[PDB]
Order: sequence, then structure tokens, then C-alpha cells
Amino acid sequence: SLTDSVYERLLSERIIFLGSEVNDEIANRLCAQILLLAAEDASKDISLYINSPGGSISAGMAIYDTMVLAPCDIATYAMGMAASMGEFLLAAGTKGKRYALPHARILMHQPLGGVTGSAADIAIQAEQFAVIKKEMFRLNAEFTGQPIERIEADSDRDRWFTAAEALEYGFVDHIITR
Amino acid sequence: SLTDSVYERLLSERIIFLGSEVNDEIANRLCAQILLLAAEDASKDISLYINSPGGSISAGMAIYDTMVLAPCDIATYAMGMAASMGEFLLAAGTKGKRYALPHARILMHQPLGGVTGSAADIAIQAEQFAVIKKEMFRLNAEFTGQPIERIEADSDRDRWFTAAEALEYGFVDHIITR
Amino acid sequence: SLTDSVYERLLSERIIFLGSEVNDEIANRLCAQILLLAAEDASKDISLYINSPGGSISAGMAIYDTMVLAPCDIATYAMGMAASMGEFLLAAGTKGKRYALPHARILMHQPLGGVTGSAADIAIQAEQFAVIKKEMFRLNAEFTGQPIERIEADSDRDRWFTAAEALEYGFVDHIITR
Amino acid sequence: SLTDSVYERLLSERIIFLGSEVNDEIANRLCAQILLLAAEDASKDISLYINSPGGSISAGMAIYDTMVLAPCDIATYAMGMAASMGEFLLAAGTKGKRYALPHARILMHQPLGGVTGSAADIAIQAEQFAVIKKEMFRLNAEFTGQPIERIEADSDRDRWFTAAEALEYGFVDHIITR
Amino acid sequence: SLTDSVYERLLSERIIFLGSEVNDEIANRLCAQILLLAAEDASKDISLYINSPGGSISAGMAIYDTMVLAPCDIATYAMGMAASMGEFLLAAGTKGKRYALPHARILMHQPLGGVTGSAADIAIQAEQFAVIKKEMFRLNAEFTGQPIERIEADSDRDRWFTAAEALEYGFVDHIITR
Amino acid sequence: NPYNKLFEERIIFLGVQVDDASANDIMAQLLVLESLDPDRDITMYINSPGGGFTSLMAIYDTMQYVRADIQTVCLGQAASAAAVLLAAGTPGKRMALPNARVLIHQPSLSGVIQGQFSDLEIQAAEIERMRTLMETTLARHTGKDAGVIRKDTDRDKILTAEEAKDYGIIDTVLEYRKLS
Amino acid sequence: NPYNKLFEERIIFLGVQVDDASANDIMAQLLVLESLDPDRDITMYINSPGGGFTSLMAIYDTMQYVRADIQTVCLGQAASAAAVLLAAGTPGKRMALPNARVLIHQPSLSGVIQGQFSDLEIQAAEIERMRTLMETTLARHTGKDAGVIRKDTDRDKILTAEEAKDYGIIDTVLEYRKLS
Amino acid sequence: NPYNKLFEERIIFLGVQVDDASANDIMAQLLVLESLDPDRDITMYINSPGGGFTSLMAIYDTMQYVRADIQTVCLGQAASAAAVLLAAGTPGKRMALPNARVLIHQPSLSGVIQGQFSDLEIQAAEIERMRTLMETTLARHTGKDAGVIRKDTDRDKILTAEEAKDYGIIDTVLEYRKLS
Amino acid sequence: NPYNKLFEERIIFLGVQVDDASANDIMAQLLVLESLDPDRDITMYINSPGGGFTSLMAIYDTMQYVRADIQTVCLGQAASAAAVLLAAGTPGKRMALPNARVLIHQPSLSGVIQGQFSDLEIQAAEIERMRTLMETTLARHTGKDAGVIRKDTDRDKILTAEEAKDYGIIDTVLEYRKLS
Ligand SMILES: CC(C)C[C@H](NC(=O)[C@H](Cc1ccccc1)NC(=O)c1cnccn1)B(O)O
Ligand SMILES: CC(C)C[C@H](NC(=O)[C@H](Cc1ccccc1)NC(=O)c1cnccn1)B(O)O
Ligand SMILES: CC(C)C[C@H](NC(=O)[C@H](Cc1ccccc1)NC(=O)c1cnccn1)B(O)O
Ligand SMILES: CC(C)C[C@H](NC(=O)[C@H](Cc1ccccc1)NC(=O)c1cnccn1)B(O)O
Ligand SMILES: CC(C)C[C@H](NC(=O)[C@H](Cc1ccccc1)NC(=O)c1cnccn1)B(O)O
Ligand SMILES: CC(C)C[C@H](NC(=O)[C@H](Cc1ccccc1)NC(=O)c1cnccn1)B(O)O
Ligand SMILES: CC(C)C[C@H](NC(=O)[C@H](Cc1ccccc1)NC(=O)c1cnccn1)B(O)O
Ligand SMILES: CC(C)C[C@H](NC(=O)[C@H](Cc1ccccc1)NC(=O)c1cnccn1)B(O)O
Ligand SMILES: CC(C)C[C@H](NC(=O)[C@H](Cc1ccccc1)NC(=O)c1cnccn1)B(O)O
Repeated sequence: SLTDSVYERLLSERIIFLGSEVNDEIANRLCAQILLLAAEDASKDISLYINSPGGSISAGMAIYDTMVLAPCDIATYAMGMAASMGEFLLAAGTKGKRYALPHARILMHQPLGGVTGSAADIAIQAEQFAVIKKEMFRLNAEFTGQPIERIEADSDRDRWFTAAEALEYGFVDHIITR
Repeated sequence: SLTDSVYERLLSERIIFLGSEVNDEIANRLCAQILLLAAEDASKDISLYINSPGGSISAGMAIYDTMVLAPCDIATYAMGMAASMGEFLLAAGTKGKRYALPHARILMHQPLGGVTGSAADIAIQAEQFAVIKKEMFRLNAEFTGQPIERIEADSDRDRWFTAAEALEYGFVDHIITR
Repeated sequence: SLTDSVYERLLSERIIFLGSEVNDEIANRLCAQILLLAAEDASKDISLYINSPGGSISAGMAIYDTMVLAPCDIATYAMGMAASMGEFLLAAGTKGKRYALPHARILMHQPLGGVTGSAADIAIQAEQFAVIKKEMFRLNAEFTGQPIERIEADSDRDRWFTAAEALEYGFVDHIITR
Repeated sequence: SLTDSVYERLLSERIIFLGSEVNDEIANRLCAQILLLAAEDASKDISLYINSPGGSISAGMAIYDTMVLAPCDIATYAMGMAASMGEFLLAAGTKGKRYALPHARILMHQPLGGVTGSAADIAIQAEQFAVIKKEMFRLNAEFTGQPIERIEADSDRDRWFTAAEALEYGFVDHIITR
Repeated sequence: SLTDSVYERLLSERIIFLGSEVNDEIANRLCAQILLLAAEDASKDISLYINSPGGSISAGMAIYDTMVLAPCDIATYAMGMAASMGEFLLAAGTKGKRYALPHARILMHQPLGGVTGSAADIAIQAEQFAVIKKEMFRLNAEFTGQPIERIEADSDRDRWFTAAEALEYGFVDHIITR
Repeated sequence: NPYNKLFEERIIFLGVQVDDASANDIMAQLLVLESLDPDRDITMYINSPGGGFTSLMAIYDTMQYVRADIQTVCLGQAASAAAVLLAAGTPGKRMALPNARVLIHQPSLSGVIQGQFSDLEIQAAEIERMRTLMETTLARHTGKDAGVIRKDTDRDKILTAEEAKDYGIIDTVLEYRKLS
Repeated sequence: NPYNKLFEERIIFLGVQVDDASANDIMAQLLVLESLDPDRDITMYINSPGGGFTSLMAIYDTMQYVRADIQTVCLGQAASAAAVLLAAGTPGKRMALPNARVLIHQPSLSGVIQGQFSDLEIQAAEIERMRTLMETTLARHTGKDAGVIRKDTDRDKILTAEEAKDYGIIDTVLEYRKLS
Repeated sequence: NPYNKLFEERIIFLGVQVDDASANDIMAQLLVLESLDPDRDITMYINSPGGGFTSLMAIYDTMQYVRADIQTVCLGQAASAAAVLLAAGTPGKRMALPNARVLIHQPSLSGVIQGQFSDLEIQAAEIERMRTLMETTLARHTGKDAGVIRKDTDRDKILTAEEAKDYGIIDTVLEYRKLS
Repeated sequence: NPYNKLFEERIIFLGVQVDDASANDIMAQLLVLESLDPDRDITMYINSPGGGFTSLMAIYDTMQYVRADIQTVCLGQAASAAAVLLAAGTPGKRMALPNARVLIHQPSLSGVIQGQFSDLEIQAAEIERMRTLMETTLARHTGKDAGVIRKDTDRDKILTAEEAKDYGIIDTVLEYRKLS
């Protein structure tokens, strides 16, 4: 495969890609790449280019934990689209090393999901969704430096940002320009 | 695979191909190829032959940002069909190095998409679609040298160009002829 | 894969195959093979055996432009079936080097397609289909040496040719016989 | 793949297989194998074992032309089933070198297909089907040495032959027996 | 693939497997393996382990002819299931070298199939099915040493045999026991 | 309802695919018209693409069985089973309007019927009996020999109204009796 | 019901796809209206996308066969088979409201019909006979020559009501007779 | 049944998708009401998402053709065919309740229509004729010029009842005549 | 039939999904009851999951348009369009049984609507007009301000019968009038 070939060739250069919807499989692939790059060299930056339409939070939680616990500083790059888990994993990068390409579009919105089962099961899912939303909003407030109330009021629905708007909000720290 | 084999053999010669609909996966493959070619040699041209029926803007935005921020001068080649994101990424090449094959067909139309959700969600999608359309039209005006009002009036619907018509409009700079 | 293996082994001998419906993917594969063979040796002939039930014009336009702009003289071989884009790309070969196998069947007919959208969109598609048909008929008149009016009157519907009939019309220049 | 592996290993021994329905893809694979074997050695026999339930005439026409135009003498082997295009390509082998395994079943019948489109389109398809049937019957008369009228009267419907019956009719020249 | 790997490793040891329904593709794979093993060494036995739920007669005819015409003595091994074409190809082995594993189940029944088309087409299919059934029953009588009338009376419907029952009938010659 | 109004006018419509349900409807209508008046001629208008052979033989048997004569008037097309039913009318009273079609060919199986080779042989002998019975019916109703019917219905033999009258499927072509 | 009320007013609606079932309904209505009063003109309102050629010829034969004159009034669209049925009306009484459509082209097969090349040749000769019969009907009903119909119905010839009157499909354009 | 009860009250409901079947039902109802009393105004309540252009022109032709005046009252939505049929009412008697919708845009093809480029060119010229005929109808019924209709119906022009009255689709907005 | 029996008792059932067909049935019933007696109060029992906004506005316009007062009694659920229709009743006569549901939120599109960005902008402005019209209707019928309706119907605002009475959707909670 040509795509896997160029992906492994850029993995040898410590450049990983979040190029699809963040499901558990792609998440475990990204965490395996991060763990491999941390085992190779724990002092060199891991470049994570994110072009993702979102995905699972659990998956995003796994990628985020692998990003922070790896001794390398994870430099995230908003490439075109960062929505939901993309933006969350983009802002999850190291402070001072989170970048957005000058025409990337960043979509921050409340976690979305589904309820099913009996009334007690849906109530339990409600407690879990509330805890998930509070954790995601507290983490986004930690990343962007914004208050958690502004995070929740803005991510109540689909909230869009350009490169400069995300730089002003706090998802990224610089805008790569030549 | 024979197709992947000849694609990697032309990637070794710095010739990449946008040969399908521009979705996020093909976009990340193309950006990985561009980043690899920029890491190999940042002074040699990257030839991007575009035969695409369009696709995603986000994907096109990612490819475009990877094209510009790439130190190499991205020489785009309109090969047969350049519709929507194909023509946007064709005109996104370096000025003086954007080419069209003498029988390529170039389609420039307003971005298309879909609305869903509640009325506030569809209103938010309306603001986002307006910003996307304004950004795409300003970028096409930057590429072709035409006014943005002419860009919007022409790309209101499907607007077709031959090789000479796209050379006169400004998507390409030369028509390759032997 | 055995088929890809023998295809690459004949690509090393500068023998390419248009063996399926001419869509954009197979077209980009064929153009990549042509560009590779032109980068290897620009003075040796590229043999294109065409067994195709037709396909896309934009795809056929891409293959045709890659055939002409290729420094190498593209020797086309009508192998069994050359319909629509197969016959268009067969007659697109170098003059004096277009061949038909003695029992190949060559089908030349006006381009086909579909109309969709609003009335203005279908009118725009009508202008584009008229320009496409005029360009294809002018190119077939350039290939076969016939007048464009005879081309349009014959390709108004399905027009069939044997090896000798296509030799008399002008799609090929010789009939390979042992 | 094990099947592709043994197929390439027998291709190195100049033994090709028509082991499926004769469509355009398998036909181009077989013609590529024939062209490769003719480029390797043009004086050694190419053994084509045919176990096919029929398929496309065009595909069969392409395979037949590649068989007769390759300087090697194509020894065909009726292996189990030779129906329609299988028997047409089996009898298409070199005279004196067409064989049938002692329990192969050979099915010769008039070409089949479908009519579609307007009345003029179906009339054109009728002329083409008549020319196709006349060409196939003349070629089968050339192969078997039978009159064309007997060919057409026998292949009006499904006509079955055993090994000895096909040896008496003329599809093969010997019956391999140990 | 692990399955293809162990299959090729046992093919190097001259052990082939009829492990699925006997269709034309698996039949051509088995005949290619038999031809390869006969080209490697024509004096060593080819072990064919048969675990098949039946399949095509033509396919079985091709496999049978390849088994007899190969100079090697084809030792068949009833492994678990030999139904229809499995038992036909199991009994098709060399006399004195046909074996059944002590718990294999062998199913001999009249050939099955389907009729379609017009009344003359179905009548022709009736003659062909009668000839096919007579040939299969005569061959099973040749293998088992039983009269053809007993073969036809027993294979009128599904006729089941254990290892000892098939040894008494004549499909195999020994029962492998340790 | 026009169908019931023409049913009081002794007019039956063979206007749908000839399956067992349409066959039983036609047989019930024929038996009702026979019980009403066994001397008055039952008019059967035939515009049908045919269907099964057993329903064909059922309608043919009921048309020959009723005491009333069957004036079969073919309109548009009588293919497969409807052409045999059109020829199955009373001799001298078989009609067809000039632009009607008559498609006669051997009976075929709708799709693939699977089974053992003995069951396939039985089904083949049965469809051969169907072909022979259709040829015998057309020979007894059109005046031709069964061998001519066998060669003609070997494939799709398509005739007009005049061609069916020369063939013997109908005994009269009905002119347009418009007053203007 | 408005359909039955206009059926007492001698008005028939050719308003659905022209298949064998709709053909038999139209034929039953025409035969009932002919048996009721063979002198009063049968009004046939035609808003149909057409269908099979055999049902087309059945309705045409029944319209020409009934003793009553057929005033065919096209509304909206008389495409394929409905345009030939619109021209099949009584000469001098063929009408169409000014914004109606008339689509005349050669008959086509609905999908793909498979079979042996002899059966395909038979089906091709049959659809050529269908094309020739449609051209002959339009030539005898519109006053034109069959060759002009052959070139015109080679592809989709689409006409308005005025264009169909100049073509000969209808004999009069019906004005809007609203009192205001 | 309320539909029949209002049909005796001279009220027609254009309440479903405007296809050929609904078109023929509306035309049959209009012709029955015209044959009953050609002076009393036919009330047509319009709550429809539209449909084909040929059924649109059929209903428009039948509304203009009947001797009775057509008071078209739009309820909820008159998109596509409906809005043109709403403007097709008698001038001065075109109504719409204040929260009704009027969607006017150029006619489109439902899906993809395949074929050769000559057939596609014919279909494109036909849909251009459809667009021009719709623009001419709206210009003759709303008092505007056909070019203003052409720019406005280039895309989905959506109007309220007041906006349709200023546009000319209706001549009066109907107030809520509730006694309380 | 119980529906017709209660229709003679001046009782209408808004009991299915609010689409154009159910809207036209409700409008026909309302117009019949208005033509019968324009003073007697039309009872509308509402147990519906809602539907399209255009059918919603059609039923609302017809309820406000008829001369008879509309006593809307919500049973089970008055959700989406059914809730706005419940508030659309006559002031002082809007009822709901104590365990009924009232779901008010902004109108949404059923699925994905594709097209060019100008058409998507037009559809977005249209659904914004739908949201504003629903908020204006609920503000004029519940006594609240349109901004409070805008924040409340931003998401799914679900109320009981008492909560809808305090909200203003209904004017009275109907007690259980069982004699025991
Ligand atoms: C990252 C957050 C803040 C935003 C969105 N993420 C989610 O809510 C997604 C929704 C989703 C994705 C894939 C499969 C199923 C469900 N995350 C989840 O998987 C999820 C959903 N509900 C509860 C817990 N996790 B994103 O995917 O649009
Ligand atoms: C390049 C622009 C100006 C023209 C065309 N743009 C679009 O229509 C594309 C078509 C598309 C592709 C994949 C998924 C959804 C939609 N639009 C988008 O990608 C899109 C749509 N809505 C929001 C953001 N992006 B092209 O990309 O087809
Ligand atoms: C050589 C030419 C003139 C003859 C035939 N051309 C066509 O009919 C083809 C058929 C086709 C294939 C794929 C997708 C859509 C349509 N036409 C086109 O490719 C086509 C159709 N509309 C616009 C632009 N191109 B052939 O390519 O089938
Ligand atoms: C050898 C010949 C004479 C007999 C048989 N020929 C055919 O029936 C084949 C069957 C087929 C296969 C694929 C697609 C369509 C049709 N006919 C053709 O290939 C065919 C059909 N119509 C026009 C041109 N060729 B055989 O190929 O099954
Ligand atoms: C020993 C043998 C004869 C018994 C059975 N074999 C058959 O009869 C097989 C069953 C089958 C398999 C695949 C497709 C169609 C039919 N028959 C044939 O292959 C067959 C059927 N009709 C004509 C020619 N061959 B076995 O497959 O159950
Ligand atoms: C040719 C005359 C005698 C009648 C023909 N009948 C058949 O071919 C029919 C096929 C058919 C068609 C439509 C629906 C059901 C069945 N043949 C049979 O009914 C049939 C039944 N059993 C064995 C053989 N044929 B007609 O349908 O072509
Ligand atoms: C052109 C006039 C004469 C009538 C046309 N009829 C046909 O093309 C019809 C097919 C059709 C078309 C549309 C809808 C349903 C069925 N032709 C036939 O029924 C037919 C039947 N056998 C052979 C050839 N054609 B019309 O439907 O286009
Ligand atoms: C715009 C006015 C004039 C009427 C519109 N009609 C059409 O677009 C309709 C298509 C349609 C739409 C919805 C449902 C069914 C069919 N136009 C046609 O019927 C049609 C037919 N042939 C060529 C071109 N258009 B409406 O549906 O938008
Ligand atoms: C919210 C109130 C005002 C009415 C709601 N209806 C809508 O949102 C409806 C959609 C719908 C919902 C359910 C079933 C069928 C259709 N709105 C529309 O019909 C509509 C139409 N065009 C643009 C925007 N909305 B209800 O169904 O939630």
C-alpha cells in the first residue's frame, strides 16, 4: 500500500497522522505509533497532523493520555479539519507547540452520543454523559486557558473557528506561515 | 499492487497524483506525500497531476495548506478533469508553474454541502457555509487574479473551462504543448 | 497478484493495458504508467493494448493528453473490443503506429451521460455536453482523417467497425497479420 | 496467494489457464501472459488449459487474436469444461496441437446477449449480432474443418460434445491418453 | 496468509488439498498444483486430501483428467467428508493407493443440477444430463469395481458410507489406522 | 363497473397474466355464462402476455367444456398461452383486430428449477409433454400439422392478425365497424 | 365518484401508465359506452406517460373498432403510446389543451431482454415491426408520410399542442372556454 | 366522507404530490364540477409539495379550461407545481391563508436521466421549454415580466402569503374569519 | 365507526403524524364542521408526534380561519407541530388531560438536504423563518415574549399539562370527570 508506505516513512521521521474519524481502532494505531516513537527517542518531538471529522471520546481519551504520558512533546498540527475529537486532541498538545495551518477549520461542540435501554440504564448513561461532558470541558479549559463556563456556553452547539480564531481562543499557539 | 507500485515509483520522481474524489483519506495521503517530498528535497518541484471529480473542502484545505507551507514549489497539472476541489488545488499551485494539459476540463462551482439538525444547528451551518464560500472565493480570486465578485458570479453554478479558457481566467499559467 | 505481476512485467517491456472500463482510477493508473515509461526512455514506443467497453471522457481526455504530450510514440493496439473511449484512445495513437488485431471490434458512438439538477443546471450541462461532443468529434476527425460531419453522422448512434472497416475509416493504420 | 503462486510458477513453464468465465479482465490477463511468453521465447509452445463456462465474444476475440498473432504455437487443452468462448478458444489453437482431456465436456452454441435502447439502437445491435455470429461461425468452420452451414445448424442451440465427439467434429486434434 | 503458506509448504511435500466445494476455480488451482508436481517429479506420489461437500462435475472432470494424465500415482485420502465430486475424485485415485481416514463420511448420489430455457433447450439439457450421469456412473463402476446398475440404484439418492463401508464398496483400498 | 356490465353482455376479458388465479376467474366467469344461457356465444376479449401452461390448459379445457361457443377476439397481443387460447375458440368465430399480435413458441420454465438429475429428467419430459400438447392443440385448432407447429413454435413465432388468419389461429379478421 | 359520473357523461380517462391492465380497463369502458349508445361521441381525456406497444395497439384497435367516434383530448402530456392513441381519435375531433405535451419516438424495450442471438434477432425484427406499425398509424392518422414519421420519431420528438396540430396529431386546439 | 361532502360544496383538495394520477383526479373533479354548474366558482384548496411539470400543465390547462372560475386557496405550502397552480386561479379570486408558503423555482428532473448526448440535448431543450413555459405562465398570471420570474425562479424563491400577494401569486390574503 | 360518530358530535382527532395528507384531512373536517354550524365549538383531540412545519401552519391557519372556536384537548402528547396546534386553539378553551406531554422545540429538517451553498443558504433562511414564525405563534398564543420562546424552544422543551398551563400552551387542565 502506498498510503501505509508514506505513513511509515513519515513515522520514521516522527510525523503521525490523525486522518480519519477517531474510532477505537485508529486510536489504538495512533497510541501504538506514539509509544513506538517514545521508545525510539523520548526527547524528540512527535508531530501529529490532525485532519479528523471527530469520533469517539474514549478513543480521544486514549490518544490524549498517550500524548501526555509519552516523554516527548506532542506538537499537534491542525490540518484542514479539526472537529470534536480532532480539536480536542489538537489542543491536547504541548503548550507553545500547538499549531494550526492558516486555513484549517476547527469545530468545538458538546460531546454527542446515544441513549438506550431501560429508564435506569438511560439514567446511568445520563450521569456518564454529564461526567464525560464536564471532563471534556474542563480539559478544553485547561488547554485553551478559557473559563469552563465559556467553554460550555460556546460548545453547547457547533462552534467554528478559523486559524486566527483558534489562535485567539487557545486551541493552538502559533499559525504556521511562510 | 501495480497502481501503488507505479505511484510510489513516480513519488520517487516527485510526481504525485490527485486521481480520485478528494476525501479526507486521499487528502491525508497526498499531504503525507508532500511532507515526505519536502523532507527529501525542499528545493525541487513537486508535480501534482490532478484528475479529480471534486470532494471535501476541509480535505482541499488540508491539501492546499500542505502545498503552500511546503518549501517546494508545487507545480499543479490539470489532467483531464479538475472539478470543484480539483480546480481549487490546481489553481493553488505556485504562480508561473500551474499548467493545464491541452484537453483538460476544469469545473469551478460554489461549494456544495448539506444542512441537518435543529434550526439553530442549521443556522450555525449556514454561517459556516457562508464563511467557507467566502474563503474559497477569496482564495480563487487570489489564484486567478480575478475580482472576488466575478469569482462568486461565475461559480454561482457549474462553470466550465477548457485549457485555453482556464489559462485566460487564471487557474493555470501555461498550456503544455509539444 | 498474478495479474498485477504480469502487468508490471509487461510494463518493464513498455506494454501497457487498457483492459477495463475507462474510469478515473484506471485512467490515472495508465497515465502514471505512461509518465514512468517516458521518464525511463523517451525514444522507445509505448504499446497500449486496448480491450475496453468505454468509460469516462474526462478519463479518456486525461489518457489522451498523457499519450500525446508523452515524448514516446504511443502505439495503440485494438485488442478484441474498442468501444467509445477505447476507440477514441486507440485512434489517439501516433499516425502510422495505430494497429488493430484482425478480429477486434471497434464501437464509435456519440458520448453518453446524464442530466440532473435544476433547469439552469441542466442547461449548463447541455452546453458542456455540446462542447464535449464537438471536441470528441473534431478529435476523431483529426485521427481518422474523415470530415467532422461524417464523424457526427456516423457516431450519432452505435457505429460498429471490424479490423478492415476501422482501417478504411482511419482509427488504425495497419492490421497486424502473420 | 497460493493460486496466483502456482499460476505464476506454471506461467514460468509456459502453461496458462483459462479457468473462469471469459470476461474482459481475465481476457487481458491471458493476453498479457501470452505476450510475455512470446517475448520470452517465440519458438516454444504455450499451453492453454481451458476450464471455462463461456463469457464475452470480444474477450474471446482478443484472446484469439493474441493466440494467432503470437509466434508461438498455442496448444489448447480442453480441461473439464469448454463452453462457448471456451470451445471457441480451444478450437482456436494450432492445428495438430489442439487437445481434449478424455472426459472434458465441450459446449458449442450460437453467441448470446441482450438488446436495449430505441428501435434504431436495437436494429444496429441486430446487425452487429448478425456479423458477430457469422464471424464466429466462419471461424469455427475454419477451426473444425466443417461447413459453416453445419456449424450454424448445430450451434443454433446448446450443442454438447465429449472428447471423442469433439475429436470427430474438429475442435481438437488428439485425445490425451496414458 | 497462513492457510496459503501451509498449503504451499505441503505442496512442496506433494500434499494437495481439496478442502472446499469443487467449483471451476478451485478445480483449476488443483489441476495447476497437479501439473506442477508432475513437472517437478513424475515418479513420486501426489497426496490429495479431500474434504469437500461436492461441487461441479465439469470441475470434477477436469480434476479427474489431470489426476489420470499426470504420470504420478494420485493417492487420494478421504478426510472427513467426501460428498459427490469429493467421493468421485477420491475413488478416481490410483488403485491400491486410495485411502479413507477411519471416520471420514463418503456421500455418493446422482449428479444434481438445473434446467432452464425453452423446451428444446431443456430437452438438450436432458440429453446432456443423461450422458453426464451415465459417464459418472460408468466411472464410479470402474473405480469401485461394482456393476453400473448397482451404482445407479445406490446413487439414485443420497447414499452414505463410513470408512469400512466405502472400503467394502470400492471407493478406497485401505483404511489408514495406527 | 364496465367489466360486470359487459359480463351481463356475455363478454369476458382475458386481460392479465395467465396464472392460476386469473385462470380460475376466467373459468368461473365461463361457467356462470354457461349456466345462464348455454346457447348464446361467450365473447372472450384476449389482451394477455400469457403465463403458465397448466393455467393455459385449464382455460382451454373450460372453453371447450362449456356448452356455449367461445368467440375469442384478440386485441393487442396473444403471446404464449393467450395465442393458444385464441386458437382454442369456436371454429369460424375466432377473431382478432388487425393490429393485434399472436406470439406462439414452445413453453418455457419461469426461472431455474433445481433438483436431482432424475427430477430434472422428469421435469424435462413434462415440459416436452407440454410442448407436444400445445402443438397438438394448435394443430387441431388451426388445421395445420403438428410438425409445422413444432418447427414454427421452436422459437418466438410472431404473427399479425392477417398472418394469424393465414396461419389458422383465427378464422376472421374483424374490420373497423365505425360508422364514420 | 367523479370517474363514474363522467363515465355516465361519456368521458374516459387515459390517465395512468399504458400497461395491459389499464389497456383492458380502457377497452372495457369503450365497449360499454359503445353498447350503450353507438352514435354519441366517446370523449377520452389523455394524460399518460405511455407504456407497452401491445397495450397501445390494443387501445388503438378498440378505439377504431367501436361504432362511437373517439374525441381524444390530450391534457398535460401524451407521451410515447399516448400520443399515438391521441392521433388515433376520430379525424376532425382530436383535441389538446394548449399547454399539453406530445412525445413521439420509436418504441423501446423496458430494460434488457436476454437470450440466444436468434431470439434476439426475432425480438429485433419484432420491435422493428412495432416501429413500422407506429409510423404507419401516425402516417394514416396525421396525414404525413411514414418516412417523415420515421425521421421524426427516430429520437424523442416533443411537440406542444400547436406543434402537434401543425404536425397532425390533433385537429383542433381547444381554447379556454371559461366564461370570465 | 369529508372530501365528498366538500365536493358537493364545490371544494377541491390539491393535497398530495402532483403526479399524473393526482392530476387526473383533480381534472376529473374539475370537469364534474364544470358539468354540474359552469357559473359557480370552483374552490381549490392547495397544500401540496408539487411534482412533475406535465401534471402541473395538465391541471393548469383544466383549471383555465373549465367554464367555472377557480378560487385557489393556498394552505401551508405551494411549492413548485402547486405555486404555479395557485397563480393559475381566476384573477381577483386567488387566496392564501397568512402562514402559507409559496415556493417558486425552475423545474428540475427527479434523479438522473441517462442516454446519448443527442437525447440529453433534447431533454435539456425540453426542460428549458418547461422553464420558459412556467415563467410565461407566472408572468401572465402575476402581472410581472418573464425576466423577473426567470431571475427569481433561478433558485428556490420562497415567499409567505403577503410576499406572494406583493409578488402577484395571489390577489388577496384571507383573514381569519373566526367569530371570536 | 367511532371517528364519524364523534364527527357528528363535533370532535376531530389529530392522532397521526402531521404530514400534508393528515393536514388536508384535518382541514377538510374543520371546513365541514364550519359549514355545518359556525357557532358550535369544534373539539380537536390531539395525540400526535408532529411532523412538517408547512402542514403545521396549514392546520393552524385553518383552525384560526373557521368561524367555529377550536377547543384543543391534548392527550398523551402534543409534540412539535401538535403542541403549536394545541396552543393555536381558542383562548380560554385550550385543554389538556393531566398526564399529557407538550414538546416544543425549533423546527428541524427530516434528514439531509443537499444542494449548492446558495440553495443551502436559502433553505437555512427558510428554516430560520420557520423558527421565527413558530416563536411568534407561540408568543401570540401563550402570552409570552418571542425571546423566551426562542430560548425555550432552542432545545427540546418538554412540559406536562400543568407545566404547559403555567407556560400558556393551554388555558385549563381538565380534571377527571368520572362519576365515581
Ligand atoms: C469529542 C467530543 C467533544 C465531540 C464528539 N464526540 C463524541 O461525542 C463521540 C460520539 C460518538 C462517536 C463515535 C461513535 C459513537 C459515538 N464520542 C463517543 O464515542 C461517545 C458518545 N457518547 C458517550 C461517550 N462517548 B465528536 O465525535 O463530534
Ligand atoms: C471546492 C468547492 C469550491 C466546490 C466543491 N465543494 C463541495 O461541494 C464539497 C462537497 C462535499 C464533499 C464531501 C462531503 C460533503 C460535501 N463541500 C464540502 O466538502 C463541504 C460541505 N459543507 C461543509 C464543508 N465542506 B467540491 O469540493 O466538490
Ligand atoms: C468516446 C466517447 C465519445 C464515447 C463514450 N462516452 C461516453 O458515453 C461517456 C460515458 C460515461 C462514463 C462514465 C460516467 C458517465 C458517462 N461520457 C462521459 O464520460 C461524460 C458524460 N457526461 C459528461 C462528461 N463525460 B465512452 O466514453 O463510453
Ligand atoms: C462462443 C460464442 C459463439 C458463444 C457464447 N457467446 C455469448 O453468448 C456471449 C455471452 C456474453 C458474455 C458477456 C456479456 C454478454 C454476453 N456473448 C457476447 O459476449 C456478446 C453479446 N452481445 C454482443 C457481443 N458479444 B459464449 O461466449 O458464452
Ligand atoms: C458426483 C457428482 C456427480 C454429484 C454432485 N455433482 C453434481 O451433480 C453437480 C452439482 C452442481 C455443482 C455446481 C453447480 C451446479 C451443480 N452438477 C454439475 O456440476 C452439473 C450439473 N449439470 C450439468 C453439468 N454439471 B455433487 O456436487 O453433490
Ligand atoms: C407457450 C405456451 C404453451 C404457454 C407458455 N407457458 C410457459 O412457458 C410457462 C412459463 C410461465 C410463464 C409465466 C408464468 C408462469 C409460468 N411454463 C409453465 O408453466 C411450465 C410449467 N411446468 C413445466 C414447464 N413449463 B407461455 O408463458 O410462453
Ligand atoms: C413509442 C410508442 C409507440 C410506445 C412506447 N412503448 C414502448 O417503448 C414499449 C416499452 C415500454 C416503454 C415505456 C414504458 C413501458 C413499456 N415497447 C414494448 O412494449 C415492446 C415490446 N416488445 C418489443 C418491443 N417493445 B412508449 O412507452 O415509449
Ligand atoms: C417548478 C415547477 C414548474 C414544477 C416542478 N416540477 C418539476 O421539477 C418536475 C420534476 C418533478 C419534481 C418533483 C416530483 C416529481 C417530478 N418536472 C418534470 O416533470 C420534468 C419532466 N421532464 C423534464 C423536465 N422536468 B416542481 O416539482 O419543483
Ligand atoms: C417544531 C415544530 C414547529 C414542528 C416540527 N416540524 C419540523 O421541524 C418539520 C420537519 C419534520 C419533522 C418531523 C416530521 C416531518 C417533518 N419542518 C419542516 O417541514 C421544514 C421544511 N422545510 C424546512 C425546514 N423545516 B416538529 O416535527 O418537531
